[PDB]
Amino acid sequence: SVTLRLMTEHDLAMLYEWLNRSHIVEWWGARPTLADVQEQYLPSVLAQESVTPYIAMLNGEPIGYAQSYVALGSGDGWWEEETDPGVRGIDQLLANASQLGKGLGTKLVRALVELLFNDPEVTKIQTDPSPSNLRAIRCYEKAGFERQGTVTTPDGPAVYMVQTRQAFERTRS
Ligand SMILES: CC(C)(COP(=O)(O)OP(=O)(O)OC[C@H]1O[C@@H](n2cnc3c(N)ncnc32)[C@H](O)[C@@H]1OP(=O)(O)O)[C@@H](O)C(=O)NCCC(=O)NCCS
Repeated sequence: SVTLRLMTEHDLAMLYEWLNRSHIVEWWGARPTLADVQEQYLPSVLAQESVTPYIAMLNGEPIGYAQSYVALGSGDGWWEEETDPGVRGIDQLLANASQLGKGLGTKLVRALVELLFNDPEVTKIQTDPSPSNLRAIRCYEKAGFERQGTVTTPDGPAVYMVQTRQAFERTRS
């Protein structure tokens, strides 16, 4: 089973290594220096953009990184049409290339979705994989997200996917 813990400052050097692995570099929104990671992913810095970092754990070992964010609190250009403060967005990665395509990502996303719905004010979860990122799209579908359509983001077009609280209630059983 995959669990999630808050990321700390002590995880930054580890995250730096992960973010420079080829399987991560090709998708993650490119090759950050250690200083880049320390300056941008420090939990208190991410907090300023309403972003919460997590480390995914499996059998006592860190296996991935995830982020949740309040869409309404995102930076300029991001989710500019949003009006609901209950909307959360997610992003995630698996650290080890050998562990890709084995269902661990789906387990990670499911764990993150459950955590977020334990915030009573949360109404809906969104994700924004790029159209080219078909593996991520299928992962989110397996985790209970539904493709809505194409949206323009500051990083380019994305396949906008959502999972509502009601949908989670009906499938969690
Ligand atoms: C996205 C990510 C977290 C998904 O985790 P994962 O464990 O690899 O995904 P899962 O094994 O749970 O599911 C992958 C699904 O995608 C499918 N798939 C893989 N490549 C595909 C492709 N090119 N086209 C269509 N489907 C594809 C697999 O068949 C599998 O579905 P299945 O169970 O029906 O066979 C992981 O691949 C990852 O960290 N990728 C690199 C970073 C990244 O892309 N981050 C997300 C950015 S939005």
